[PDB]
Amino acid sequence: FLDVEPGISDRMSATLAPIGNTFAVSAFVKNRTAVYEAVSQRGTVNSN
Amino acid sequence: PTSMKALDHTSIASVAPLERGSVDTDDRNSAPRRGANFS
Amino acid sequence: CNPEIWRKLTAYITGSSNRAIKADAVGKVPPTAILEQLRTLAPSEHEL
Amino acid sequence: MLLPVVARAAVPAIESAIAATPGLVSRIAAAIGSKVSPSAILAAVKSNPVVAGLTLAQIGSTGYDAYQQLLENHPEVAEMLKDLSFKADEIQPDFIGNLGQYREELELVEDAARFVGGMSNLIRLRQALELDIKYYGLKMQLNDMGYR
Amino acid sequence: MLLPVVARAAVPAIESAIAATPGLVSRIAAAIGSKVSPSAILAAVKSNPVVAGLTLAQIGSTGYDAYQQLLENHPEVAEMLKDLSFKADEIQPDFIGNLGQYREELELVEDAARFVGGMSNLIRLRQALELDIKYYGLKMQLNDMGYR
Amino acid sequence: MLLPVVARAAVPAIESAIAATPGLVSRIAAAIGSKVSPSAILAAVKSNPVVAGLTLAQIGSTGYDAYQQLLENHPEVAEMLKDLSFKADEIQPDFIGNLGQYREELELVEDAARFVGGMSNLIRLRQALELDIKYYGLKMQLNDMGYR
Repeated sequence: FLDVEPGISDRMSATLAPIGNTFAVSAFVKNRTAVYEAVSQRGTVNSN
Repeated sequence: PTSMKALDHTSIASVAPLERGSVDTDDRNSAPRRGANFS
Repeated sequence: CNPEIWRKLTAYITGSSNRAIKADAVGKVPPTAILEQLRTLAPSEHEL
Repeated sequence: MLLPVVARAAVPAIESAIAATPGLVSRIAAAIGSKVSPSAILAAVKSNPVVAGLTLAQIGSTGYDAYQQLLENHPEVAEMLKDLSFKADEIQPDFIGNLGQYREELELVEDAARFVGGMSNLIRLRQALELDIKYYGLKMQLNDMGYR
Repeated sequence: MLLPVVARAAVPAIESAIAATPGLVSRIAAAIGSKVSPSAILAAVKSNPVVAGLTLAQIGSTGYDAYQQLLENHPEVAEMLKDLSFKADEIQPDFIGNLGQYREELELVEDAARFVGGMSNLIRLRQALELDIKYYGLKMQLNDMGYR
Repeated sequence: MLLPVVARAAVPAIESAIAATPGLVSRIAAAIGSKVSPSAILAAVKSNPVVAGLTLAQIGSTGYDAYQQLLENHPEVAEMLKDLSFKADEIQPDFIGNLGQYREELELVEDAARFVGGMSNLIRLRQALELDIKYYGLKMQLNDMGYR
């Protein structure tokens, strides 16, 4: 048998509720591209 | 154990007081002042 | 009256030297920060 | 009474000093005001901690060790013991007037102190200036290499 | 007040150094700025920890032990004591320029470092290559047997 | 700074050894790169734990327990000291070299192996650095002509 233990789920899910907001994957890629823009400063053909 | 070391070495944004003073008073203890005698 | 000193610290606050910044990707820079650098750019003997 | 942890070290320490020379036995008998017999004072030491301390003040050679350890396990006597044992420090005739001349001077330091910061800083800053010039060059050069 | 735990070790340590040679007694009297009499400085040591430290700097032979133990029980003086006791390290005339030549070189290491990983890794990887060839054979053979 | 707890462990250890024989000056200068004098090397120990750990392992009569004490008291130096001290075990004629001695080494390879790639890749990379410099220039020139 495996016992489900309510409220531990609800402490954990109380924690991850804010987490799931700010770590969404859609927000990483807007972070990356913004880096690749600042970093290059130069024609693409070069640098391989 | 978690290491908080790196986060420990920091500087605070400096600023200059308009009227300088009160500097060496950071740590001192004046021991109490007595009352007058009574009659 | 000096044209650079207004570029250099808008490079810092906006983060972007040579290119436009989108509307979403807008970071946050604390006020005491930009002060720290303006100290080096336009130095003075009066902090006020 | 006296705590054992102390007494263990204390008793033989005193007894050793007694066996070293008799001249101390008469002294402690006078100060503590106890019977001159070495067996008597040794009976008193065990009885009161305050008494135990005054004895260890009379003999500082071998005895200083236990005394401190007595002081640890008994913060109580620490105040009382400090009072009963006291000697006026002989003052030099010149001293107080000799201090009068530094009034002008110390007030000068504290003007410099407040400006810089805590006294610790000023002692540092003073060294930084007194420091050899090359070092200013050295530090400039590491910054030239892009080190910070 | 000097803490007893320290003082227990500290006092006889100093007293021993005094009894060893008189020449130190005059020195510490100068540095601490205390009455030249051996009884005087010993009265000062007990009074202030900062003073106790400067004495133990003057005598490092036998005294280094207590000093560290003083440093433990008093993190407070640690800052202040470090400042009062200082000596400018004599710099070699060649040094700063001699360092200027390594600018080219260190920047080369840090290019190799970042690639590999932390500096610790690169020191390892360097050894792995410098390592004798047979070992590569050895490891291959254990994998031939099935060992991983 | 060097922890005071381990300080009282290391300093008498290294000093007693230095005074035991002058020959130990060869170890300090070889790895650590400390100055020639016995006094300056002592200051290096006090300054840095990594430096200290390489002082403890090098002088081995009294040192081991002291060295292990340093380890725990300042655990960051673990990865550094264990690595910066490595001695190649040469070769065993017999098949069963095993982990007896070679344990530390066959571990070392795998880290290097893991990073680069399959075990083959490293041995390849091993050779590429062993190749005469010229071959690099060759590959570059045959690239220059537009061959790849």
